[PDB]
Amino acid sequence: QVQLKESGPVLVAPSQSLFISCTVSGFSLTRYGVHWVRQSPGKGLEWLGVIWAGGTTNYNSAFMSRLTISKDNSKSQVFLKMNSLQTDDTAIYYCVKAYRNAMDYWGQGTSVTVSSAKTTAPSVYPLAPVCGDTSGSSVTLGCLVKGYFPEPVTLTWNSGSLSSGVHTFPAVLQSDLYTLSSSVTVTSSTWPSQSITCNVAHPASSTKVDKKIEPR
Amino acid sequence: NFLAMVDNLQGDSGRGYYLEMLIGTPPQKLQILVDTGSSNFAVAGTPHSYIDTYFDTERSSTYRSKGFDVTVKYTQGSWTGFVGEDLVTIPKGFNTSFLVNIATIFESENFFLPGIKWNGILGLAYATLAKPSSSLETFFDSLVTQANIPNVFSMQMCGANGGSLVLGGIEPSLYKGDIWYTPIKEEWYYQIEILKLEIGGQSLNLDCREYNADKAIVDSGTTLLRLPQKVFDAVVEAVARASLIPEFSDGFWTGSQLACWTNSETPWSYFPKISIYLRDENSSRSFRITILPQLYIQPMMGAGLNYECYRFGISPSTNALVIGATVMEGFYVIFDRAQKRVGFAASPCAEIAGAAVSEISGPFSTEDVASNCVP
Amino acid sequence: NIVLSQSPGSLAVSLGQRATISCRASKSVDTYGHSFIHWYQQKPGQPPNLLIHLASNLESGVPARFSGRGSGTDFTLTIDPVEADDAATYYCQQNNEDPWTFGGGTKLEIKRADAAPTVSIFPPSSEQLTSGGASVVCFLNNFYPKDINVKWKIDGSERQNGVLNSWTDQDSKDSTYSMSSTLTLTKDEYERHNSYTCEATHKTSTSPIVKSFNRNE
Repeated sequence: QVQLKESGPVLVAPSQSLFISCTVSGFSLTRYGVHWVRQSPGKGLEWLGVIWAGGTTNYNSAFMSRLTISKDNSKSQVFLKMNSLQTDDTAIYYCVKAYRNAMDYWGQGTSVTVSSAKTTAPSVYPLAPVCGDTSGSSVTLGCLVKGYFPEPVTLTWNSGSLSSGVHTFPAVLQSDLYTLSSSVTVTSSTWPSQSITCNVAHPASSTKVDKKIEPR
Repeated sequence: NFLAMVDNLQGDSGRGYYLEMLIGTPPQKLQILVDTGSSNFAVAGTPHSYIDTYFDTERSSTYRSKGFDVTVKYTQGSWTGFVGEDLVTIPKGFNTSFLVNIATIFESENFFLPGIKWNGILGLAYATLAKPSSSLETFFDSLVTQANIPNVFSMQMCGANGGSLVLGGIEPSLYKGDIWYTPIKEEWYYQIEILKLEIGGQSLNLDCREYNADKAIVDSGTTLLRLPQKVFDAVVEAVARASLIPEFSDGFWTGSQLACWTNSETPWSYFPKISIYLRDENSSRSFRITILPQLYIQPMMGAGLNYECYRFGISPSTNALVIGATVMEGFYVIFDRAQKRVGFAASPCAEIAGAAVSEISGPFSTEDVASNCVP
Repeated sequence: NIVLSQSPGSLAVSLGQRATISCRASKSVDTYGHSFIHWYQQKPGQPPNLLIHLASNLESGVPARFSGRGSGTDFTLTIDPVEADDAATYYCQQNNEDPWTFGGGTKLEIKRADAAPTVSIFPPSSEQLTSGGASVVCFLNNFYPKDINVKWKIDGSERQNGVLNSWTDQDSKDSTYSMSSTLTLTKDEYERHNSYTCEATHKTSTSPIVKSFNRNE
């Protein structure tokens, strides 16, 4: 089974250096090239470069001034190093397996934010229904994740066990901090008979928080 | 004497096969494009950037003005000239001279192009295409009438280094195996009926009317195999499905890079054969002309190098399906005007490193195709 | 750089119908009769994934509903018949010349039956109130089409400042959208008023859907 996994700094200061590794499994770097692609709202998908089986590299010329790709076949790892960072280098960075005359397997991507700003962990607030509202045939609960930086956070309900009827809303940036919310809808027979808890992880700050939803 | 006509053409597909001719008294020597897609004999009559010489009427004692002009338009290119008549000798063919109509070009657009070696054109199609009208007798009709030769000519292109134009018949030394004949559907261009195209043994599944919808013609004046847009797309789609292109890797990281090859390596083994089915003179039967990748993935470079760069010899058309030099280079082609038919035989000169680059085979049945594919 | 321009930016197609999207290259992408351009699907929260290799070769395991056409500079991707799972952004990508480049993408919206939102309102949590902040959250869940308006009212008067809105991507299964709206106030202002209201106007009704609470009731 082919897999690629990026690991990067979630946050890096401008003009500092970006270093991302790609650990691969299910195929060999002695046989296959690996590409680096990034995606941002401002610039969309951009192909950065590739390192082929024999160790040859080809780069997107717009980046050649400051990008180096390398690998270590014996560690099943490919590396990306980019210098002279600008804030529009903020993007999701993917390593991608070569395949025929294109690309097949992508890693999940690692979010890289270029900013001088400090890391701030979120406040996680449980949202229970209005006190005294009618107990209908279903019930919606929520979790509010407020005042963090940078992206991303991961949010689950009941450690990822509860996934039916969940809506997790994209973060929106306000006064240099992010906020996101998630809702989950379950039957009357489910809650509050059962415990329902939002789990929020924010890698940049090393925080992991659980908030049980309690009736008001 | 057909043997004397062997190798009377020079040139290549890319810019034309041409025949040397002597015109007027005393003779002026010109180099004449062989064109089965038009019906006028015309020569440069004034200087042009892309020609070395031209025909000067005032230096020929036998030239006569016919008193009118003419303009001819091709799919690309056009010219305007005066019309007269003069005596022509074909040194490699007919040592007696014969009188022919001649248009002397003084104006042109996109006709004499850089890289050509010809300064005139020999329209070998039917009178119905001649300008200003069909009453301006064609060069070949004058020839047949005056040299009293059969109303037949045949062409072999050896560029797959010249070729041969055999005026008056067939030369046995120029082919191997059998001649297969397809009826001329309409005597203007050499219009023939195409029943099916097959790519690597898979038929395209287009209505056969798609191949003829405008017309399918054999045209020595066209370089490429030219296919109406819908047909072209179906071909290149089938070619992508049947090819086995190398994957990108060290030293090969863009599609453009596929064009050039080193170390005697070639692109040919990666690509499928392409076949055209034509109705035989017996209506219930068809035959197949087949080109290999060697003829449609075409070497480009000047001599003296140890790599080669290739180009695709198939292009889209708006209208016609044109069997141009790409295909004709694989076959001895017989324009049998006397019996309203076109013949094909495999050319012995269509060989690279010993091996055949084209095939002909039949018969096949027409039971599952309409009785007429020309709409 | 070869530039790839995709059109339209967005297309809405009904389930069971045909979708056709276009990619135009600034220069031919063909070499040897082969078109070095490829199509990828990107579902929300996933990387792109190759559907069609060399303009027209369907990738093994991709459903036959997907097909690619074209040569030179003009290419199309056709999905027929469109299914709910097809809600995604599609990208063309060329590598006839370096650098490899991608088109700007086309988002395919599945045009399901119109549906009114399920609306829920949530008072500030006590934990937030302890820290002097007060956010009121309204969820407008599982509606179609995406266009929707939310109005916050405090004691019957409209409030515009301090509202943050976020929409989900179109759901893969039910083809709806959802939207979250959060009005953030100070604790002291929150505690100066009684009734909090979020009103949702959507094309599915002439009258807004109203959800309300009274504080400390």
